Amino acid sequence: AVASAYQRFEPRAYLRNNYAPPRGDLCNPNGVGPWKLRCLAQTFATGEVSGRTLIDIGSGPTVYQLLSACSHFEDITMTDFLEVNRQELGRWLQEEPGAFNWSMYSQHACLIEGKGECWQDKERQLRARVKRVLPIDVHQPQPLGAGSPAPLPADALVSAFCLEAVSPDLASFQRALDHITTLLRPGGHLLLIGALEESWYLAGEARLTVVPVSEEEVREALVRSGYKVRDLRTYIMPAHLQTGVDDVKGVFFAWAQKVGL
Ligand SMILES: Nc1ncnc2c1ncn2[C@@H]1O[C@H](CSCC[C@H](N)C(=O)O)[C@@H](O)[C@H]1O
Ligand SMILES: Clc1ccc2c(c1Cl)CNCCC2
Repeated sequence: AVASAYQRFEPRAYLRNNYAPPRGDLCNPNGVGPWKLRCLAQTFATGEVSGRTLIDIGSGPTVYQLLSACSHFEDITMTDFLEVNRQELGRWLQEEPGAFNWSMYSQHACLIEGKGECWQDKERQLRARVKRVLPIDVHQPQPLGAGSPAPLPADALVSAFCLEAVSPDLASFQRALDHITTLLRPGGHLLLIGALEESWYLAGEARLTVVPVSEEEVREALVRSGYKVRDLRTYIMPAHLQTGVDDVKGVFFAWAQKVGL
């Protein structure tokens, strides 16, 4: 019942604790930012993750997870439990007042994708291909929605730092993976990112309990959920990026594919 803890969840403080210097300074290439962006880039660049519809589970108030993704899917669905986040996403989608500045990220995305595109173009392609920001709950068998405006089955899935942060144990985690997995077509791809062996992280007045997980657990889970792991990489949190906003030890990136058998 973590749900009660997220109610105090402050998006502005969250973003600040994870997407501002030092973690949000994409200048140094040995950072979390460059790494996550690079994993995403390299994956889609293989051109094996392609389709029409794509869904991002547990978007929170961030967009970086779709900068490279938007290029390959015309219909995109952002999601998240807290409306405060859904609202925060909007301010950025609609270029509204005081939205969060994702420039540094957009630029580094264009830098890495090396397609020569400028960030405004990419940011515009994202805002364009993002259709709706739908409320979601990974704990429901039919993940938030009985008859959602979201095209199902989505041709692809993307989740960053969600599962481990809304599940109290490795069990709910599996159940949570199973759940969202139902939205993914039988050959669809899943790009999952998460915290490795972390157990808590601040976000303003709120204090979230998370499930410390390992690469092998994450793997076994993807498998035990019906996926065929294609790539599973792990970033180890450097010292300078270990502030007091959480206790993450490292970060994982998984390119999973729903077995078509
Ligand atoms: N039951 C639930 N189902 C889905 N998302 C949930 C949830 N409970 C909380 N969340 C959302 O899970 C997110 C974890 S934070 C990760 C945010 C974003 N992906 C970025 O990469 O950082 C929060 O935005 C929180 O609101
Ligand atoms: Cl870089 C980066 C980005 C997002 C998140 C973390 C890290 Cl380490 C881990 N701390 C908890 C919030 C999720």
